[PDB]
Amino acid sequence: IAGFIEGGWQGMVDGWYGYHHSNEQGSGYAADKESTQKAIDGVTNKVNSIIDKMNTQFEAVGREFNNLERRIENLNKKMEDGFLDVWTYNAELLVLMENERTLDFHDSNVKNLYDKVRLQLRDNAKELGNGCFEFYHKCDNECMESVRNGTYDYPQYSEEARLKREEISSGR
Amino acid sequence: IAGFIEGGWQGMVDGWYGYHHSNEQGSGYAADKESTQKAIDGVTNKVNSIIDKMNTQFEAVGREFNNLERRIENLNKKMEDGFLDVWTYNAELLVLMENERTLDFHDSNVKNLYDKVRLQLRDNAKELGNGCFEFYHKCDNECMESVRNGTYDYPQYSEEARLKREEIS
Amino acid sequence: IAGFIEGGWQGMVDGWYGYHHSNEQGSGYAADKESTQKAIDGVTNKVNSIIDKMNTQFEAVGREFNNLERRIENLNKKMEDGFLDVWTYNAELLVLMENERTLDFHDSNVKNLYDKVRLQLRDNAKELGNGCFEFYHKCDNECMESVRNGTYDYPQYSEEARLKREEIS
Amino acid sequence: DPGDQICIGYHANNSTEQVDTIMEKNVTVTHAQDILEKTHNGKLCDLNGVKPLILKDCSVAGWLLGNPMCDEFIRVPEWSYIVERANPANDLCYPGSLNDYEELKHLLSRINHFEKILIIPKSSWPNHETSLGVSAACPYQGTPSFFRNVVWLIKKNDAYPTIKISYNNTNREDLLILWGIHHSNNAEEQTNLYKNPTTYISVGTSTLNQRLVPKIATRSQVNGLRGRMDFFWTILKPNDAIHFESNGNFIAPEYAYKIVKKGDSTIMKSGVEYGHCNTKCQTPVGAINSSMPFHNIHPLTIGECPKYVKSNKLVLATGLRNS
Amino acid sequence: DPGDQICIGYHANNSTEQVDTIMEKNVTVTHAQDILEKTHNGKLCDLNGVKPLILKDCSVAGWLLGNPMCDEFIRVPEWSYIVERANPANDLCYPGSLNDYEELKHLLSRINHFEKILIIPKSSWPNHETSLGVSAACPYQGTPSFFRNVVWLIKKNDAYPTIKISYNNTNREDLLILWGIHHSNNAEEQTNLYKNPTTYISVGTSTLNQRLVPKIATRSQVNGLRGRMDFFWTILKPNDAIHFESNGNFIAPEYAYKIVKKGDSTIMKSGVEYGHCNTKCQTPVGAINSSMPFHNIHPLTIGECPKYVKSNKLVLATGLRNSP
Amino acid sequence: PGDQICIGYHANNSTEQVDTIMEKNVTVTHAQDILEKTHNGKLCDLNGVKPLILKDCSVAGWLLGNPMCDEFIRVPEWSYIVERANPANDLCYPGSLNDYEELKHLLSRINHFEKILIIPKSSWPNHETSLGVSAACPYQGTPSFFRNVVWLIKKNDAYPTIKISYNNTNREDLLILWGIHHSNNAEEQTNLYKNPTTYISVGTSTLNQRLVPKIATRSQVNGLRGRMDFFWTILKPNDAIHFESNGNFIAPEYAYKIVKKGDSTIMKSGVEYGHCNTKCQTPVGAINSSMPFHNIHPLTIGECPKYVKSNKLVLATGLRNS
Ligand SMILES: CC(=O)N[C@H]1[C@H](O[C@@H]2[C@@H](O)[C@H](O)O[C@H](CO)[C@@H]2O)O[C@H](CO)[C@@H](O)[C@@H]1O[C@@H]1O[C@H](CO)[C@H](O)[C@H](O[C@]2(C(=O)O)C[C@H](O)[C@@H](NC(C)=O)[C@H]([C@H](O)[C@H](O)CO)O2)[C@H]1O
Ligand SMILES: *[C@@H]1O[C@H](CO)[C@@H](O[C@@H]2O[C@H](CO)[C@@H](O[C@@H]3O[C@H](CO)[C@@H](O)[C@H](O)[C@@H]3O)[C@H](O)[C@H]2NC(C)=O)[C@H](O)[C@H]1NC(C)=O
Ligand SMILES: *[C@@H]1O[C@H](CO)[C@@H](O[C@@H]2O[C@H](CO)[C@@H](O[C@@H]3O[C@H](CO)[C@@H](O)[C@H](O)[C@@H]3O)[C@H](O)[C@H]2NC(C)=O)[C@H](O)[C@H]1NC(C)=O
Ligand SMILES: *[C@@H]1O[C@H](CO)[C@@H](O[C@@H]2O[C@H](CO)[C@@H](O[C@@H]3O[C@H](CO)[C@@H](O)[C@H](O)[C@@H]3O)[C@H](O)[C@H]2NC(C)=O)[C@H](O)[C@H]1NC(C)=O
Ligand SMILES: *[C@@H]1O[C@H](CO)[C@@H](O[C@@H]2O[C@H](CO)[C@@H](O)[C@H](O)[C@H]2NC(C)=O)[C@H](O)[C@H]1NC(C)=O
Ligand SMILES: *[C@@H]1O[C@H](CO)[C@@H](O)[C@H](O)[C@H]1NC(C)=O
Ligand SMILES: *[C@@H]1O[C@H](CO)[C@@H](O)[C@H](O)[C@H]1NC(C)=O
Ligand SMILES: *[C@@H]1O[C@H](CO)[C@@H](O)[C@H](O)[C@H]1NC(C)=O
Ligand SMILES: *[C@@H]1O[C@H](CO)[C@@H](O)[C@H](O)[C@H]1NC(C)=O
Ligand SMILES: *[C@@H]1O[C@H](CO)[C@@H](O)[C@H](O)[C@H]1NC(C)=O
Ligand SMILES: *[C@@H]1O[C@H](CO)[C@@H](O)[C@H](O)[C@H]1NC(C)=O
Repeated sequence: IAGFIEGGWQGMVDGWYGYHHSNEQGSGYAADKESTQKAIDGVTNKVNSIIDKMNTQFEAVGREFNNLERRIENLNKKMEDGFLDVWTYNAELLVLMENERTLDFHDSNVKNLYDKVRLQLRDNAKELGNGCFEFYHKCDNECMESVRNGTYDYPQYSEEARLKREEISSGR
Repeated sequence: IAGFIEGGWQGMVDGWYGYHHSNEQGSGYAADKESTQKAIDGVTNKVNSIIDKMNTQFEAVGREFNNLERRIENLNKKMEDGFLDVWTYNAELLVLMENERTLDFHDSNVKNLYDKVRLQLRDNAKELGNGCFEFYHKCDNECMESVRNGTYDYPQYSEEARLKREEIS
Repeated sequence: IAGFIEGGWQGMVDGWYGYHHSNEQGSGYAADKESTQKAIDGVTNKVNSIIDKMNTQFEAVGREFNNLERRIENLNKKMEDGFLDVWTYNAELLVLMENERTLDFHDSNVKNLYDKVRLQLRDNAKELGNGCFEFYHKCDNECMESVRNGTYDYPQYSEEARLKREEIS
Repeated sequence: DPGDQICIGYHANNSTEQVDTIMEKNVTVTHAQDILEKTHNGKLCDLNGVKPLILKDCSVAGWLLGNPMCDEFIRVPEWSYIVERANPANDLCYPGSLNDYEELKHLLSRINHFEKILIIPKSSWPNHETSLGVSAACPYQGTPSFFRNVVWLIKKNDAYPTIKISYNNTNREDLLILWGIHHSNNAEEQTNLYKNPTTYISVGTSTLNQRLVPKIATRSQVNGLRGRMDFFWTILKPNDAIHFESNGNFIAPEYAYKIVKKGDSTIMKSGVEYGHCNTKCQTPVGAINSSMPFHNIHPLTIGECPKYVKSNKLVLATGLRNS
Repeated sequence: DPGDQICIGYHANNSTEQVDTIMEKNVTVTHAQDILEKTHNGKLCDLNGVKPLILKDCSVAGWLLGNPMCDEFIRVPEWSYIVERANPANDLCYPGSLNDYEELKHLLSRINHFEKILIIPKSSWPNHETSLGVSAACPYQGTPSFFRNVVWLIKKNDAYPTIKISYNNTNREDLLILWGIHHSNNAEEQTNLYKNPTTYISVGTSTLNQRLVPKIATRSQVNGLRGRMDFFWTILKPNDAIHFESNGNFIAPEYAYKIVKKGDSTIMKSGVEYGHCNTKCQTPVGAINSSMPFHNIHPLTIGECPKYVKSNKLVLATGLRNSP
Repeated sequence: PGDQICIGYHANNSTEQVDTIMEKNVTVTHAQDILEKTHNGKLCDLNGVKPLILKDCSVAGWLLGNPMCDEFIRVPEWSYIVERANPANDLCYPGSLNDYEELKHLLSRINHFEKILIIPKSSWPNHETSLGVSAACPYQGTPSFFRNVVWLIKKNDAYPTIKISYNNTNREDLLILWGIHHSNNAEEQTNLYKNPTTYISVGTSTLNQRLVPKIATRSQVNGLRGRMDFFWTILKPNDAIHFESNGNFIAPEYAYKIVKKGDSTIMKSGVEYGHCNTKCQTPVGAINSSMPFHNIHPLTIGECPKYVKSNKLVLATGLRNS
């Protein structure tokens, strides 16, 4: 299973961002609760802000001018069309800008999760370039969980990782 | 010969983003077609969206009130000046905000292209800090194209690089 | 900032972004004057632009319509309320949008500052995962300046750093 | 080849919802939310709990003056807005005009309390004929009739004594009072109806100083009648009195309307049926929900409504990119 | 022998074009695009294919009533907007007024069909003089004259019989009909022109019921005359009839205007000449293009126009940051 | 280990909070408010010109010269007009002033204002000039009348026809006011003007007006069933106004030299004047014009920030703080 650089996971059905592991105990998916919940809060606030910050009051819109008051009727027409153009232009552009902001917001969160993992593993693992890391050592389910939270023990596996790193690079 | 850290390349004129190979066979420039075209289609949409989303209808603006209709004329003045202030304020800030985004959009594309090559080469080359990689192995013009078109074969030169990595003191 | 630095230096009072060092000669803070000045100038421009770009002209708003001009008065009421809603909505959302970008702008600057130091040091120092680098050699105050100045001399310490690496792992 | 691996990725599902960004068009996302209101219920509802006043095929003028083709038992004591039709079929049946009509319609658009009362009974004119003022222009059951709320006074015994009558508003509310003047066709018709060649109508209150003179001239037939009747109105504040003086051509008040106004509204032109519903925003084609900030239904709304835009969709991306 | 290298870089050229950002002013870029319309052709053009009605030295009131000093052509049966000057030279040779003038000007700003026709020829008045209704304030070729589309009726044989006339609009289109009343200066002038001391004018349609009475009083001299002539207009719908009744001071209609109206426009005050061009947006200083969403030329626009802004520059950066 | 270098950023003790699109109440090191929220609570000069403050008089009562009005015109120029809630001194004799709203709009901002005498009472040698007196217009509990206008009455049971002219030789526009009196009945009409049927003809280069009294029964206002309708015109320089009447004429005595260079509006406020200057005035007080938005009052005069329905507009200028 590839990672974020390739596309989304249909197997991730419990969160927005998360992990997929593959060891000798099998594979599986695990979502990052904190970054998923905070992202959901931010998008929820953004949508609510766009809706709740609009001020509306009572207005009675009609046509109460006779055939010898056409100049005033034209003034009403110019005002109504002017407000139509202002709201139409602002609403279309605002949605386009905020949609771009939201999709860029998702990309940053995924990269931050990737960079947190890459810092822990250091040279104990190899970056495949698809969003995945191949471990230069055996990483069981408890080891995988230590990467998902921030408790990965680099010096524990460094000796094993070093031996297997040289074999791969020498062509063995 | 500089990289992105220094500045732009007047030599590269066939694209927005690209490479500059320098092996024993000579020097030259290359342009990444995909990221330039993807970025070109981007700002083109942004320019069109700012222009095409404007809704316009027929309007007739004149002064059609007599000397005893000054209150109604004042209402027209306040309406016209009000829409003048709204459009002037929004148009200028929109240009300022979108120009900032467009320039930042270019920085992200350059960094992503550098990071793509960095992942491909890994330790087969050396990061020089100016935006260029120096190879630990002989990389010919076909070897350059593998980096550019994404088919760089790391294990082909893995042992050659490791001997040059180790023996260099 | 970006899941990287816990952040917050009460000791740093002379700049927005910068460094902290610690060696045999001692420790201390040093603000990066370049990034701070560009950020201060940039942010100052944003606040001024949001304020300066507003066009204001003379207007007199009163209630100048008698009891048999209620249709005209309702026309004025609709115009005033429409402009009240346009400005209130635009001002509220512009502040929310720009406040988001300004805070993201600050994060972008600190991340780039970290990357420039990492770009210089490379294997001569070890990333600690909290925004700090641990040198593999002896870096005096003159050496620390070169890192802050962006002109760190990697070849000077590469051989000594490599020896200290293998004396650990 | 593959060893132990850990990967970073994100949610994808089967959704086909599409949003647009400033730089890309038709981007598929996992979840999206539309902020544009596009649906109406196709009924005329109450506005904030108050029923509208729906004049079926009558106009405000015909309804007020009591056109016999209008239901006179219309008993809506309070309303939030008035629904006329595009071209009401029952205007002033006898040709003429209602003075300051548009301002009167705006004044009556929303009324807190509305009650018709009898102020000047037909027994108040002992020296004039009160039952001979009927016309074929205002038929009822086919045969001639007249506006129900006003009296068309006629000469009695070939005499039209000068009228001097005043009404003092002893009620606690404002009174809407209507009266009219009849422009006759010629001298012979003027003498047949009122016996006085030169006539006048003077109306006086604390703030009203009116003097009306008939315009006797040749005119073309409208509704089969060459004469005209011009109607006027005033709001008689409590404890104030209205004074009438006329020696002919006087269309006297009989019924007035106690009126209490506590807000302004407008007249809606629509043929949609009443629906026994309620809404905060009413449009000529139906009621709409006012939760979303924008709508594209109709510009002639009453109430608290989203801003009207010329747009088909305003959909925000609230999920991740799908592929 | 030297280590081979691969580098990452971006485009730079010799462009000096600059844009502004929210945080940086005066930023040089490789390419940029303006979205502000800042030019105008300096001519008066057709609007959506329809040529405007240009009154050179005449106001609308003088053009309608037929001021003899207004060199007329009456070649335009349709127009999109009316071009007047700020101070038209010939408006009303005999001093007076045209009632509801501003509303009438709004009505005639855009006309789909316009054709002057004769509705009441001077033969219709056998018992009134039709050749003496003439003034020195309305000269033509050195001879006293009058408005050419109305007739100033005068007593004949020291008699002004009561006029009772009627006209039915048997045409298929609306009819614009104008008439007026003459305000005398004293009793002697009243009986000289009309022989009747107390006079009136009765005008009636299905929608109009008007009675006018002269205001014989002392006034200031305007254009050499102390009298006044107030003019009125109505739109006679097809198959409707207008009724006139008068015993003096009547400025009777002679010519009316067959008029068809679909759209609405306004009146433009401009001295710039016609240029045999076409546009979708016209300003008093010249026509402008409507491609861009904003413009700063003029606020008094007619047509489908960009939004008027108080800005001198709106450039969108499309290229990259540049160091030339 | 040893020899570390770290990357960090500024933090301080600031508790200032701003709102963003995705997060609420984000504490920052420094902030900036762009919303004007305060007023000084006084009426000030508008761009260096003092307003015209009618204390207890309306415009009509001030112009026509209500005998109770203290029409101080110490200010020959004003930028706007301040009216209070209930002016005691209004049209004391019941009636109206034609085009009053347009007249008040015209007088809102006046560059030059001077009251001058154009027709002295000596000009009516065959009419009574001192009996034009009414209890609806008291002076000290004693019946009186408007001071700038004269109510002419018959003398020796005769009201000879009036034919007077005035020519504007003042090089400035003149605001002239006059009126017609509507009597109550036939006997009252002859007891005042001796002529049962009367008229007023007013003529200028642009005005052709004829007025006839409307005898009718009306309700008592200020103790009187009679009415007076007042009219005004602006007399251009070198132009003349011609009056002709045979009864019910409220003849002008004083006029006003007028120079108008700009427009304003009437402000309704009870606050006091405070010897200050401002570019934006509100009925509750003056506000500064530096900020782009304000929330004080919608009825502003001057160059003002955009009025919004917001209580807080704070821009984040510093770093996030924790
Ligand atoms: C003269 C007077 O005050 N009459 C008074 C009348 O008084 C009689 C009294 O003559 C008789 O001897 O004994 C009677 C015993 O009951 C009685 O006392 O009483 C009637 C009944 O209430 C009063 O209406 C009447 O008062 C006058 O009435 C006028 C209308 O009829 C009018 O209202 C008068 O008010 C003035 C005013 O002060 O405005 C009087 C002014 O002198 C007069 N000014 C001029 C220039 O003529 C003015 C004017 O008539 C009207 O404003 C015109 O519309 O009216 C009021 O005194
Ligand atoms: C962060 O990740 C680490 C690494 O997995 C978690 O610690 C480890 O948790 C596992 C699962 O509970 C522990 O294994 C279990 O231990 C007990 C004790 O012998 C035994 O009953 C079970 O059979 C099983 O092996 C493991 O010991 C533990 N390792 C430690 C603590 O060093 C840790 O819990 C994670 N933290 C959070 C907050 O999620
Ligand atoms: C102005 O002239 C028009 C046209 O002559 C007059 O309208 C015409 O009026 C006559 C009689 O009222 C109509 O004749 C009737 O027509 C119907 C068929 O539609 C038939 O049932 C009747 O027996 C009768 O003959 C005629 O149709 C009608 N024509 C039009 C075009 O409307 C009009 O009345 C005149 N206006 C005035 C004010 O006199
Ligand atoms: C109303 O009063 C004004 C203000 O004085 C009058 O305007 C002036 O009228 C006089 C004659 O009435 C004009 O005469 C000029 O006199 C000198 C001296 O001979 C001469 O140099 C000039 O050629 C001229 O004739 C004077 O131009 C004129 N002033 C202005 C500024 O127009 C006006 O005439 C009076 N109206 C009436 C009806 O009397
Ligand atoms: C209408 O009638 C009311 C009630 O009769 C009159 O008001 C009274 O007026 C008298 C003096 O005439 C006062 O003493 C009473 O106190 C008043 N009563 C109330 C309840 O106001 C009123 O004047 C009449 N309106 C007229 C005559 O125009
Ligand atoms: C990619 O580059 C390699 C190395 O030069 C070459 O063999 C291969 O054909 C290239 N592929 C494409 C699609 O250009
Ligand atoms: C309005 O919203 C309600 C739920 O609050 C929904 O049931 C109803 O169908 C909506 N009506 C329209 C016309 O959108
Ligand atoms: C740069 O901005 C300054 C601000 O003072 C302005 O004067 C100058 O004109 C700008 N540059 C150019 C090339 O116009
Ligand atoms: C409009 O576009 C034309 C054609 O590109 C150009 O010649 C002209 O200058 C532009 N501006 C005008 C007419 O204001
Ligand atoms: C922000 O803080 C204020 C007071 O400091 C409080 O009233 C408000 O509710 C807070 N906002 C949220 C979203 O909790
Ligand atoms: C306006 O600014 C002044 C100083 O310029 C300040 O003292 C005052 O508080 C501000 N606000 C007012 C008058 O509402």
